Amino acid sequence: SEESQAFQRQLTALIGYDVTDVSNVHDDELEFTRRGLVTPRMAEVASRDPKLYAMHPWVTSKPLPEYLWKKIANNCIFIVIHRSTTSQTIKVSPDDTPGAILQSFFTKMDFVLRVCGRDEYLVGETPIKNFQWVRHCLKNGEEIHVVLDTPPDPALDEVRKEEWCDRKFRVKIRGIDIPVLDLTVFVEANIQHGQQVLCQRRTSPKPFTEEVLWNVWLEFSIKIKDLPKGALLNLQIYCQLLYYVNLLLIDHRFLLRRGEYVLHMWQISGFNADKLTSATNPDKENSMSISILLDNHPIAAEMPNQLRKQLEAIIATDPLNPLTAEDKELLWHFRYESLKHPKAYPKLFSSVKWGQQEIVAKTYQLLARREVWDQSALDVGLTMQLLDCNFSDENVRAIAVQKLESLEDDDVLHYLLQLVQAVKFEPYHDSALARFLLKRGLRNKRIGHFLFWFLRSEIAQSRHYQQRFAVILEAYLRGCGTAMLHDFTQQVQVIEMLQKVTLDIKSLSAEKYDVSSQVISQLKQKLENLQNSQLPESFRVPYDPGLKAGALAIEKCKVMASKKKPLWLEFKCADPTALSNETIGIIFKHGDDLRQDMLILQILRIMESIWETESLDLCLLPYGCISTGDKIGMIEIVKDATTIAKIQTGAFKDEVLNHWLKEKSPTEEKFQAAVERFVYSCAGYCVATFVLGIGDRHNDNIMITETGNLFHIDFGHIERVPFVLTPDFLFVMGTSGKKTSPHFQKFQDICVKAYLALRHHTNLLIILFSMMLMTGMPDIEYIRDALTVGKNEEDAKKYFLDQIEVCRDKGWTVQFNWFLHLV
Ligand SMILES: COc1c(OCCCN2CCOCC2)ccc2c1N=C(NC(=O)c1cnc(N)nc1)N1CCN=C21
Repeated sequence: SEESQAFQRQLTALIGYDVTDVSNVHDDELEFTRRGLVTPRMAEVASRDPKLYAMHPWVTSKPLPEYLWKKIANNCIFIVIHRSTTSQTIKVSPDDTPGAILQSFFTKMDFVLRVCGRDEYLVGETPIKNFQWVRHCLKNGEEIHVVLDTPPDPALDEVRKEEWCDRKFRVKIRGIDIPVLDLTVFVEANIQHGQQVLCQRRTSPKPFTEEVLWNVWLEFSIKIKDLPKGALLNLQIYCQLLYYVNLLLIDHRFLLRRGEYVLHMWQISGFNADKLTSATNPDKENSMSISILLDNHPIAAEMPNQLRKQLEAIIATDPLNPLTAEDKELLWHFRYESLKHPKAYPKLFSSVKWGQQEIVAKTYQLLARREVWDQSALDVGLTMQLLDCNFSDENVRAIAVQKLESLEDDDVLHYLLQLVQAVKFEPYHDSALARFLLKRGLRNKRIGHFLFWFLRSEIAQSRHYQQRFAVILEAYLRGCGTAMLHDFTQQVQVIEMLQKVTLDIKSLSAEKYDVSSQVISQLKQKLENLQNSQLPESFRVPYDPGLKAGALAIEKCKVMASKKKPLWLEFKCADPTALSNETIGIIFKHGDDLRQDMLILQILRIMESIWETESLDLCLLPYGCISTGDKIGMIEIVKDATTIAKIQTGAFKDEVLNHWLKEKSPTEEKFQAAVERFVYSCAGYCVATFVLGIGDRHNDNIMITETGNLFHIDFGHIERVPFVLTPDFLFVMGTSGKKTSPHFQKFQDICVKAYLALRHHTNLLIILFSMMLMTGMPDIEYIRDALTVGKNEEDAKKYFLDQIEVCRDKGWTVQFNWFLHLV
């Protein structure tokens, strides 16, 4: 088809990468995958309920926390329906349906209830208490506003028609070269399974010249028949490590990899997921390469008491605790006793000799008897553990994915970023994991939307994985539907337009922080310019797809007075039934790796949900934030928010935050409401902060809302202090120096509960952390020590309370020091 090519060109624009391109490839794993993924797309496409697919209700099954019950303790809920001019209020039970609500409305005196100002719908057989919008309003003291109108046509979701032996192992190393570069140098070759080195050989070292030829067969200890699926041949270059590259020994059709390869290699920055990729370096003209030859096809009682004790001990340990040789032989010998314990599984499967066919066969036999796994309650931290870089067996990874099926869409969103990054640890482009993302994204539009940007964030920035992630995007976009394709297109254009301006603004003053409004005159011109004949009438807010944004409030846009020169932008909201005028605020910023900011924010969200599970609410404020490309993207602007900094030559007054709060609080009520929140918000930011290692912060980077909510910003690259709890904060808590106050006693009390609530999920956190570093940064011990592993709840409460007081001793000391250390 001719028009099927316009489609493929529309898909390339949206992706920012071309998936038909075979210039940087050496087999067909990508194309085979493009093709393999059709089945699962089509099936979930052919499977999803058109109506609910259009209206994408954002629903949960989790109970309501006691803290939103106390916000409505009379079995009643007020919803307000809107005609066009007129409205009418309604009184409702938290267990009503939107089905049932309407009825009482019509029967008071076909159509559907939609949130005011937002694309967001109250529909489906769910009790109104279980809608997130609703729960957002209750937490926010806000009243629900809704608008009775037509269902969105499910034709708007239409999907285009698609069309489509015992010989030891060896490798010859012919040589290396690079146009430009002198120590000595050798090639180390590694047979790798899940970070585990199975066998290793080196070359002789020879002098580093632009072309280096060895002509040497490298014989390893392993038999061909014993190489396992997912084995990487890992080629490295030392002198010590300068370059690396990887190749799959067994391919996506289970064929032993044969032949001549010339492989363009990656270089080291001056251990993380980039070191694992089977992608070759695209920059063919400047990169180091290496020439290789492969010519190696069929592939395919009781327990004593003290031992069980030792055994269970090992299972009790944390992820990061390494296993002895004895521990592994122990796990593997009573592997059937081990299988009974699903927490054991990671330890057990990293206690397998992946280097032996008979064992591996045994391990498959053992995964057949899986019934205890399959019946266990879904433990996500356990499940994630089996998808990190320590696992590279398809069958082990697949039982982890299986566990994920039972997640509802609401949980998926909590884990989506980190599940998207765990695609970096799969050995083959077509994983169970990828198909799970595909499927879930297609099943639900909210998932699909974030799925898009998560993939595009990396596709647009990582040469190590763009090709893989692109194949997967294409596969999503090819099932998401015309209305969302349209949308994604509006959104991409806008983003593209707005980076041009961000970058161009920057190079008009390198660091003369005084933003002369001569610099601000041009911003205005480029925006109006963009307006009249370029910039789409309206577009979805990427970090909050409920909102559709309209036209730039050009007067309210500025450039911020930073080291970089990020854009402060305010838009009009495109929805007419919006119940307010407040502009939608966005910061576009070149200069920070916002991928890392996404990751920290996302954990932050996980922690709330944790805390939710024990009826705590720390009023974290994890703002929207998306990496769009290389060191560039968007950040959500919180309304009525200011820097602790600005509330103050390194001089720091104590009272001024409380004064600031009282001068923004009209009633005395609202001021106490504000001090309450500040304690909660603060307590939460301090705990989370501590756990992750990002509490030593300058005042620039901590803000507070007019309404008392404190929040940290900008997770750039992170004497000392465990968190920021300065005198200004203490002042507000009505205490100073050595004495105490009820507000401080409360804050201490709240920190404690917050901390060990988190410690009830020590493994989950430890994983997400370790994954974050491997896939988000360019060591982990910190966190385990900060979570105080293996301690009774008292030891811990004591620890964290000592921490509180470290900041008390210090006080301004550190804050001061940033200034001092400027000069
Ligand atoms: C300090 O700049 C911010 C705000 O400042 C208000 C000051 C702007 N005025 C007000 C009206 O006229 C223009 C001048 C108000 C709100 C925010 C914010 N920064 C930020 N964040 C950052 O600046 C930031 C920068 N880099 C990175 N990586 N992350 C966040 N956020 C996050 C969401 N809320 C805000």
